[PDB]
Order: sequence, then C-alpha cells, then structure tokens
Amino acid sequence: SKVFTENNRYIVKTLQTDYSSGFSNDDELNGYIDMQIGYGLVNDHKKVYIWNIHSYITVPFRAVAPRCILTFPATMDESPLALNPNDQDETGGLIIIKGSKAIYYEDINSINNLNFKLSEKFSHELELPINSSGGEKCDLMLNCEPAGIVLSTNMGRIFFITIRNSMGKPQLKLGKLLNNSSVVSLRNGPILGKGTRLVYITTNKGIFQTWQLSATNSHPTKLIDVNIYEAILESLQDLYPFAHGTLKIWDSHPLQDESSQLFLSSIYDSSCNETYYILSTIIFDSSSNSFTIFSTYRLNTFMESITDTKFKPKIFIPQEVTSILVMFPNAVVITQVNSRKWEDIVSLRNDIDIIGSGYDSKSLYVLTKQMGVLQFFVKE
Amino acid sequence: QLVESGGGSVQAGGSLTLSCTASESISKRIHGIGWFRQRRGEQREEIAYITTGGRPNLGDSVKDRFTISRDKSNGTVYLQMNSLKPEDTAVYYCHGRGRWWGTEGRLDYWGQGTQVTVSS
Repeated sequence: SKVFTENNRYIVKTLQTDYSSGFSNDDELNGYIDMQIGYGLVNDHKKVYIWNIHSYITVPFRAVAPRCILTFPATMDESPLALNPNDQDETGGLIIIKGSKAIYYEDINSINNLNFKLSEKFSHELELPINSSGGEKCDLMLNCEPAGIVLSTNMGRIFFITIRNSMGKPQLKLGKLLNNSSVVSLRNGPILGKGTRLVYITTNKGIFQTWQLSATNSHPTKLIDVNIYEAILESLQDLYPFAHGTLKIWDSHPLQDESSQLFLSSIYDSSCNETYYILSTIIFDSSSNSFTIFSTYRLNTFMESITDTKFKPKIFIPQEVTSILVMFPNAVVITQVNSRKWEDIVSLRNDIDIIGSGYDSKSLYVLTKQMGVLQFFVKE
Repeated sequence: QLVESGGGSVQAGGSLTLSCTASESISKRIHGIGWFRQRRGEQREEIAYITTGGRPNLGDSVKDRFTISRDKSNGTVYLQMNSLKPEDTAVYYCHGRGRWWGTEGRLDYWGQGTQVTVSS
C-alpha cells in the first residue's frame, strides 16, 4: 500500500498485514511468513503469535526459543459432497519444536489464548531423538506438504516427519532420518503426485541431495547425492586463491528446469577485509548422479561479512531473463542474467532487523521486526 | 577418445613434440588439455596444461624447456619438448580436465600414454 521505490528494475513496498511490532516485550523474535498458507508467525520465549497476511492468534507454550512452522488446513481434494459451512473456517495448523519434543496443533483456532497445560491436550506430540543435553537443537524447518515436514538440527541430523497418515487424518510420526556439519538449505521441489514431492538439501560441506519424500506409504529415496565443494573451489581458485580455507556455502535454490540449482557461497580476502559472494549455477544429471558448473558470478554491490551468527542469507528466484535476489541482513541484492550479468542493490536502514522471509511466484517478502512486511518485486 | 602421438627415443639435448587430438564431444566436456608424466615406480604428475582459451601453464621442472600450444585450426594441442634430459624418461599421458563431477570426483579423460626415452 506504500511504495518506497519503483524503477524499471524493481518495486519495494509495504504489504499491509496483521503483523504488529508490539506482539512482545522481547527484542529477539523468531518468525517467518508463509504466503501459500496465508499466515505469518513470530515467537519469543513464551508465545507464538500467528497473524493473517490479509487484514491474531496467541499460543502460549510455557528457556531458549522454540522453532515453529505453519501447516496447511486439512484439504479434501475432489469430494463428491457439498462443502460444509464449518469447513470454510479452518485456518491450518502449527508445529512447535520445543527441545526434543515436537508439538503439532492440527487447528490453531481452538487453542487461541489457551494456557499450555490445557492446549497441549489438543495436540499430537512426537519425541524426537534430539540430544538436548549435548547442545543439540532444531535449526531449519521446511513445510514440504503434501509429503510432510523436514527438520534439521544444528548438528547435521535431518528428520522427515509425517503429519497425516494414508487417510488424511492428523498424526505426528518420524518417517525417516535422512542421514560440525549442518544443513544450510531445505528447499521444496516439484510435486510428483498424491502425497509426494521432491526436497533439496544442501549442507555446509557442499553435500547436495535430492530426496523423494511421501506421506503415501512410500519410503524416502535419494535421486541425487553429490558433493559440490571442490568443484566450486576449483571454479574460483585461479583468480581468488584466498578461496582456499574461506569458501563457505550459504544457500541454494532450484531453477526453472528442475535439473539445475543455484548456490550462494562466499570467500574472504584477509588482505583487504573483503567478503565476496558467489552465485554458482550447477546442472545435475540424475541418470549418472553427476553435475557440472554452468556459470559463476561474483556480487559487486555487497562485500560485507555476515557477523550475526544467527542470520542466514537467502536466495529468491521468481518463477528470457533470470532474476536472483539475495537477502542480506540490511540489503537485498538483485542480479539478472540472460536466461552479460547486471546487478542492483536495495539498501535498508541499519536500525531495522529482518526476522524472516517468505515468497510467492514473483516477489520476495521480508519480515522486519519494526516495520512489518516489505515486498521486493523484481521486474522481468 | 583422446589420441596422443609423437613419442620416441632421443639423446640428451634432443627434442620431441607430443600431440593430443580430442574429438568434438570430449572438447566440450573439458576445461583444457594437459600432460602427465609418470616415471617408472613413481606416480603420474601434471607437467603442462593449456586452457581451451589458450592460457598455457608449465610445471617448474619443465617450464624453461617445454612449450605447450594449441592449433586452433584443428584444436590439436602440442607439447614441444626441447632441452631433453635422461630424467625426462617416462610415459607421458595427455589429459582432459573434466567439466563434469561425480561421486568419485572430477571426471577427467586420459590418453593411452606414450613412451619418451632420453639417453645420455
């Protein structure tokens, strides 16, 4: 509703939502936006706050902050029956990872403002093999419905969790373990049919895996399991020998054609304290489990180190010209290429904090603690 | 296929030229063409390389004596070995530095290897 800049490359504007910067007296906020479900979430150390993106719900869970993800409402695709009046009010669900306990609320409507003692009786819970004693904690979460949900821990373990059975009824089951080391990217791939979709996993060691996950009684399969670290290092070492010992893999994003991925890395030149961010386009051959680096680009408009150990930069690629957005703590860099490279930056003021993001087919949505949701729409 | 030619026996201070001819399809799957030397009872060691763009590179043990070049008319790559020494005696392999990577690492291409012998 408020456009802050529009030029021939992009629009940056607010997205009016039910997010409020006064949900909590707590500076540290976890959160993200799910444009596909239509709701955003923030939590502190006490409560999760669920808010509509189209103009809220408080779920007390009581310490360190849990990790929360939203789930889709129980859909009944292609029924012969007339729809219920009451089925048009289900909003979707909520999963809370508190320590080693997964808590799943099928429907958040019935738990609004309920104390945890009693709302817990509305939930399905799953004890996960997380070594809380040893310092293990939930790190990334991906909603990969209709298949289910994927969790990673700060110590590299990956759980595939199912939230329906074979008949759409809510449950919470550990489907499979998909295994210092740590996952840097969990990404949705294409849906393959009833209850099945691909998920892409990238680790900081450069392991890239394509998993076929299903809620439909099938058991997970890897279609690709390769390590890209040395290939990326070799693509850089001749001009940038300081890549040796500094190459770090931050994120990855699938491209259009379903057989290629874009990876975001950095290297560091200690002579002049410059961090260089690298976009590597990689083509994967599923037949032979092999890959090649199609292209390598260095960002020219942003060379800052990421010193916030929490912040993880994130790629967005709208679904000719290819546009690659990278969200940094206080900037969004826009790169475009013929599907010559060129690059724009949107620099944010330093006194606002990004606390998560979301996306649709064309835009990146950035959740800021102090000003709510910002939309970055790249013109293609 | 990578095909290599030009080996033989010469005296110290002599000269030989090795060549490496690559098919169209292989040339597409590599960054450059190089040569590995393997003395006997030793391991292979890369001594020369030239990128597809003609950027040459020579290992320290040969760089004042050998030249690597490409003929762009046919893509053949040549290692001209001047100032030869008895310790240049080895099998020489031409080598394509692969663009593709698998579970075992980079997928390179090898020639069959040719014998060079230098007597003193």
